[PDB]
Amino acid sequence: RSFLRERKVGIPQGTSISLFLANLTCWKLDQDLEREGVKFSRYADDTIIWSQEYSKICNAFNIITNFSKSAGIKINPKKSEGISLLTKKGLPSEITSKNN
Amino acid sequence: MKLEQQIQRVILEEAKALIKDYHEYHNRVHLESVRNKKRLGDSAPDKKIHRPNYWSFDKKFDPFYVKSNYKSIARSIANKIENRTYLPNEPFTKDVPKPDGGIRKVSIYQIPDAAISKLFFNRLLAKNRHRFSSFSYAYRNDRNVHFAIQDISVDLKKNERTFLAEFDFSDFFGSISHSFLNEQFNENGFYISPEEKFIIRSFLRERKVGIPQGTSISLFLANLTCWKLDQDLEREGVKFSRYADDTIIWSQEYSKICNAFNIITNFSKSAGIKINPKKSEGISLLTKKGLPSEITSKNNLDFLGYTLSVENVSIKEKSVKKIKKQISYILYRNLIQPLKKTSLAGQTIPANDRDKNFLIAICEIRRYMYGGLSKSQIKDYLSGRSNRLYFKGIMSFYPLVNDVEQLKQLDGWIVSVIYRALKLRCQLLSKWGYNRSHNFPFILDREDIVDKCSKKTIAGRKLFEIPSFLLIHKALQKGLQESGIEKIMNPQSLNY
Amino acid sequence: MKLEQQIQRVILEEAKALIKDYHEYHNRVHLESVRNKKRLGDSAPDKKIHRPNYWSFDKKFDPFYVKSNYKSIARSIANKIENRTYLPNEPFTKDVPKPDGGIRKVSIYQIPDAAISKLFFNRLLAKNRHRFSSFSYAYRNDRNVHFAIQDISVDLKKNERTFLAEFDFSDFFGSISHSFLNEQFNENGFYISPEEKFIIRSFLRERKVGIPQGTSISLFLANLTCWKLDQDLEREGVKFSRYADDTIIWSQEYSKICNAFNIITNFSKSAGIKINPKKSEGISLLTKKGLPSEITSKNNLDFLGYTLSVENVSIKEKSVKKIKKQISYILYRNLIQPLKKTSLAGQTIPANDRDKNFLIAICEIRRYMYGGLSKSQIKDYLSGRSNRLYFKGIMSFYPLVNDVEQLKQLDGWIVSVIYRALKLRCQLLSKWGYNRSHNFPFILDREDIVDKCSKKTIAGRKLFEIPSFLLIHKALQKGLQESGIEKIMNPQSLNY
RNA sequence: AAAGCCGUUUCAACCAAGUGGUAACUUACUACUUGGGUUUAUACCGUGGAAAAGCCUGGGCUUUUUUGUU
RNA sequence: CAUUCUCUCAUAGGGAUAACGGUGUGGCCUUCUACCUGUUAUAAUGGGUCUUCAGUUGUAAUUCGUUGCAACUGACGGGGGGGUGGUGUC
DNA sequence: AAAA
DNA sequence: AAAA
DNA sequence: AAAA
Ligand SMILES: Nc1ncnc2c1ncn2[C@H]1C[C@H](O)[C@@H](COP(=O)(O)OP(=O)(O)OP(=O)(O)O)O1
Ligand SMILES: Nc1ncnc2c1ncn2[C@H]1C[C@H](O)[C@@H](COP(=O)(O)OP(=O)(O)OP(=O)(O)O)O1
Ligand SMILES: [Mg+2]
Ligand SMILES: [Mg+2]
Ligand SMILES: [Mg+2]
Repeated sequence: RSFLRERKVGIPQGTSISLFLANLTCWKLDQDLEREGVKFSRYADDTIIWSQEYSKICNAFNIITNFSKSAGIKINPKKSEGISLLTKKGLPSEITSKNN
Repeated sequence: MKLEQQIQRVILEEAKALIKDYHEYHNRVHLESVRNKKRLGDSAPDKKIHRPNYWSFDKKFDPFYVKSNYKSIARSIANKIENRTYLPNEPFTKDVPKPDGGIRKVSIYQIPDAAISKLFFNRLLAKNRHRFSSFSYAYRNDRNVHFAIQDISVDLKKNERTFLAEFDFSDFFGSISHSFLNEQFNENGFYISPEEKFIIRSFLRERKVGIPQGTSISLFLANLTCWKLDQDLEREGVKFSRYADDTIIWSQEYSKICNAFNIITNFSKSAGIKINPKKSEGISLLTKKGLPSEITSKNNLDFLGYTLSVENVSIKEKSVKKIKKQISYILYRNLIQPLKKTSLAGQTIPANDRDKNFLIAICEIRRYMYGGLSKSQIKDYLSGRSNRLYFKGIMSFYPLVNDVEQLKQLDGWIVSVIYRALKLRCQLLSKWGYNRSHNFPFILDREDIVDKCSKKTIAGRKLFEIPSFLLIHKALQKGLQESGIEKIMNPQSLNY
Repeated sequence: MKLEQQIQRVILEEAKALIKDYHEYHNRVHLESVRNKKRLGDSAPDKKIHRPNYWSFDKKFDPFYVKSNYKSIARSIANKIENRTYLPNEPFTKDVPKPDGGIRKVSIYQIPDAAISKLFFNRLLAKNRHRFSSFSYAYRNDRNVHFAIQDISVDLKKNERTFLAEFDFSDFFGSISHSFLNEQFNENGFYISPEEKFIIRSFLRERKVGIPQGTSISLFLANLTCWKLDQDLEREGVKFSRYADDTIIWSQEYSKICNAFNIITNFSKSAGIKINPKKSEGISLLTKKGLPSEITSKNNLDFLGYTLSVENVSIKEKSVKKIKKQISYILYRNLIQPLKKTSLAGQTIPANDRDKNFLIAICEIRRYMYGGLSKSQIKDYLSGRSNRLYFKGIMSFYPLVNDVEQLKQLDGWIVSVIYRALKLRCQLLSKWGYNRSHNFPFILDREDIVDKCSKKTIAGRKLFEIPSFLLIHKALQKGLQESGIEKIMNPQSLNY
């Protein structure tokens, strides 16, 4: 609480305690994603979720949206690439597709 | 006799309402003719009273004849109904313009038959509306289009990504299979007495498929037809909002929306009302303004005069064009059109910085948009200084619009169009031999029109203030928070 | 001022209603005292008029005092409300009996505060009922218990195997967190004006957790509290019907019902209203009478006076016991109880085959269940010979009962109990020195009671016919067909 | 051989097809009383009045009856 | 073929009737409202001012949800075509 | 072994 | 058509 | 609180 006193929102940048605070902040999101059955890998704000089912990935999108509304951390549409479909090099795809 | 008294009352009320409407029509036609002569001068056309054509087709169409002998008509109708021999007379069908879909067939039933249909529709709705889905907002005394728009807006604002599905039935009223309807009478715990059932079958006897267009009983039949569809959609867990044939379905899951598509297809195959491929947009994905989408995406959708997005509710673009057309035509009619005639005889030429035509145009715009409310009254209501404010204008038909930016653009458009129309009026006056560029209404720049027009005062009132959408929108929001959609649009009576 | 006039009207109407109720009370007490003296003779107790105790607690409790000066009270209330200093006076809380769960605390607010609560509840319900789920049937002017029972009955009859989940909230009114309530005011598109919000907070100021018991604003707050739960249950696709705390959830899938359980648990954790494991029956499986079940099974469910099975709707067993208690007590009071006194002075001993006490008992029984309708009137209505029939009896509280077998058993019980009570009356008369076994009411066998009683005629009317549940049930079914349940059970929109 | 079914006789106010046990109760216990207005006679809550009585004081209090109530 | 009244064989047919219905403006009552300024014995009449929203500041209550008050800050009338200038970048 |  |  |  002492390290958060100067500001009224957000955690300080460039100090160690903020790392633990960031890890602790995204615990409910991690639990929800795990219990959805999707595989994911979060590194600070950068998050990648991949599953074999479209419904699971849509639910993951909804879960991240709910978590953002709960914690007040909106997602920038620029850096966030949305939902895609990772196929092989020449496999036809029915929705937006990327090979890597 | 209980039935005969009811029929007498209904027929008399309907005939008296039609007579009052006709008297209002011809009185306002005379008043507008007087104003037109004061406007167009010697070129004004003569007053022309039109009685509706179908009044000559049959006497029972005439409200005056029905009011003449309504006891006899009601007595005969009751006698025929209780003999199970009653049959409504042939309606007058006209080709109502539907350029969007070609033509549409509307029917004007005779006053006695229309009254009987209204009475039995009221009864059937009263004893069965508790079985109708809460998400069917068409032809009800407890559901409005504004409730549907509020529900859609709230649910869209809750989430960020929604799967939509919009479907319009090709010919909803004209393709209902009568076998399906007669099977639906004993389902969902519907309470239809044998008399009401006989009346319903009587109104369907002339045709072999579909329900008549323009009777009240057809509205209840349409609501009853889509009960299994409503139950299936509810049991799927999707949120929907049906208004007659126009159906919107939205859910957070793709599988639910695909199942909703299948359910609607099955219902259409069961009832014979095929969907319209051109009007139905299909399955989409309603995202925010810049969110990437994996399937066909749209940032906003249209539903009954409202363009709904994720963030805000706005007027439909076609309705905005209608508003622009009406306001611009008011300006053209009161400012430019009189000056385009061959002669200016009998017209008042603006002079001494007093253009009555400009005042008339501004007042008529305020009447169209506000409804006659001065800015002082609206500001008083907003401040809480006053507690009474009446909402009857173009805005009362869109009480739920929360798009302040669109109203700002509309206000700017109004000011700019006023300035340009005034410039054209000045040019025409100069071409007619009158220099008035230095007088009040024309010397104003676009920036100073509102500021100077607010200060201008006539008869101790500010009749020259340019009306603004934002102010009446603030009044609408406060009204909603205090009165509620119903009362707000109560005078509006959207209907349509 | 608009507010002060509204408060005046509401307070005056409430006070006048209470005064009318009191006058009816004491007039009927005097009439029943006269009848009692004609019944018990010299052993009849004297008339005792009770004014309610809390009328002495404070003058504003007294309807007469409030009616004396209601303008002043309304003026002061409006002045305090506009100053945001209004605070309702302390109610009179008593120990209403709840032996099923110990005791229940109810509160009788003062007449002005109760009137204000009723007025603001009416306003809030009017401007917000379109947001309430259609499956919340408690404390509404558009829903009642009978609509819920009809919905449940139809849905259960549609299928054969349904997964149930019955839950009750422990002290639902008295455990709602105020933080949750204050957070709910800005959700679901609720339209609550600042005056209404301030009034709501005013009625919650005395306590810290939970809403008061015995005010209309409490009913609105209870309806508003369970909106997120209703939305979640609807979006799960399950069918449910919540009345106050009583919540019946039924679905065709086990997973949906488990998710409904989890949803209710989450809502309880969010609002702090825990579920009592005693009254909550948990998740069951409603099958037919002899269908094997793999989990905990029941063949019928109880919901607010109705025992609902898959095939038919029947009166709740406890309500059947109440009916039996009332009828048997009527017979005992008018036949046996007068004869058990120490002396029979002033009592009319039956003679000449004229037992007036038997006639009085039969008439009172008919009043209890039929409401005073003769079998001739009901048969005339059934045949269609007549179109007017009023439904005010014990069966007007159960219009949707379609269990003919249960009513047949009840009719047999009525006849048998009448016969046995008559036998006991004859025995007591013999013990008192009067042999009457050969006279009209006592010489009758059980088989011949109904026939001879129907044949009996007094004053040109058949006042001796033994009332039957089946006939009034047929009348109720026809009345439901010709008029929505709403009107039939309209005078019975209360509780217990 | 039964169960069962069909009789017939007898006991009971109901709960009770029940209880360790079995009676009581309706201004009770824990939701309603006749199709709507229109006035002869009956009559109610409370307050007035007039009579009587029984107490205090030397006029007041209490209880009954009458009247308006109606 | 009174749109008025009435009769009946009563979704049709008779009778006598000159009114029947309806509109704009005005007066009366009733709501109805902040402030400032004209005229009269203190009320009419005349002319003006402001009202909203968000944030911050400080203050008073709050049953801690919030509310009130005071002061500042900010928002509060579209777009399109042509010419032209400054800024911006190699 | 963990950031400025 | 909501409480006591 | 539906007519067209
Ligand atoms: N203003 C109105 N007046 C009368 N009836 C209307 C009005 N608006 C709608 N309706 C009726 C007649 C319409 O056929 C019906 C709604 O159906 P609509 O939206 O026109 O689609 P539809 O299935 O009839 O297609 P289409 O018009 O191409 O045949 O409601
Ligand atoms: N007369 C009433 N009618 C309707 N609702 C009522 C009434 N009295 C109380 N309520 C509300 C508030 C109470 O919490 C509840 C009464 O139902 P009840 O069966 O007594 O359960 P409960 O909610 O009191 O649970 P518990 O008895 O386990 O504490 O409903
Ligand atoms: Mg369509
Ligand atoms: Mg409960
Ligand atoms: Mg027994």
